[PDB]
Amino acid sequence: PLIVPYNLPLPGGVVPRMLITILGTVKPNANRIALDFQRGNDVAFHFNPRFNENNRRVIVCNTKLDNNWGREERQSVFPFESGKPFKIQVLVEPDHFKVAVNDAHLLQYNHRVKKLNEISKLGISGDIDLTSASYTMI
Ligand SMILES: CO[C@@H]1[C@@H](n2cc(-c3cc(F)c(F)c(F)c3)nn2)[C@@H](O)[C@@H](CO)O[C@H]1S[C@@H]1COC[C@H](n2cc(-c3cncnc3)nn2)[C@H]1O
Ligand SMILES: [Cl-]
Ligand SMILES: [Cl-]
Ligand SMILES: [Cl-]
Ligand SMILES: [Cl-]
Ligand SMILES: [Mg+2]
Repeated sequence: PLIVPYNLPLPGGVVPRMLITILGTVKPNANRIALDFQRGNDVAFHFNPRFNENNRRVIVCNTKLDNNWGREERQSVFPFESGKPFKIQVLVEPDHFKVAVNDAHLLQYNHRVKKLNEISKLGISGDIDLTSASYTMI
């Protein structure tokens, strides 16, 4: 039981081999969820499950620079279910973020923002009950 939207500080930003783990439960009749890895006002990595975009479930990922969204990267593999407990793991790798949901690889997102050590906050928003948000090095 964390309040959403939630901000998780990432002290000194991110680095390869840093693992961020988000645990929560999707609300019944969910519409949207977002994780925003921020570099100040920029969004280095936005990870955004949409439960009803034109009656399809899709994951949208993108980057926001100087208040402008870039080119979306879309994934129709959709591992979330309304009402169910989930685990999102975001592993920072040298060239990409790697995302696994419920221990199954979902997607990678190549780094657009290159100053990894300035990506110093993770925002968590949308239609979830949030249980925990933490990080470790592996
Ligand atoms: C509603 O605005 C979103 C942005 N967004 C989401 C949130 C958000 C905030 C929260 F508090 C949340 F809890 C939360 F989950 C999400 N805040 N900003 C962000 O997700 C951004 C990422 O690019 O998208 C915009 S909507 C963007 C607008 O312009 C057209 C884009 N469009 C449509 C299609 C297309 C392609 N193929 C098939 N069908 C439709 N393709 N592109 C569309 O996706
Ligand atoms: Cl959205
Ligand atoms: Cl659903
Ligand atoms: Cl940068
Ligand atoms: Cl930041
Ligand atoms: Mg590569």
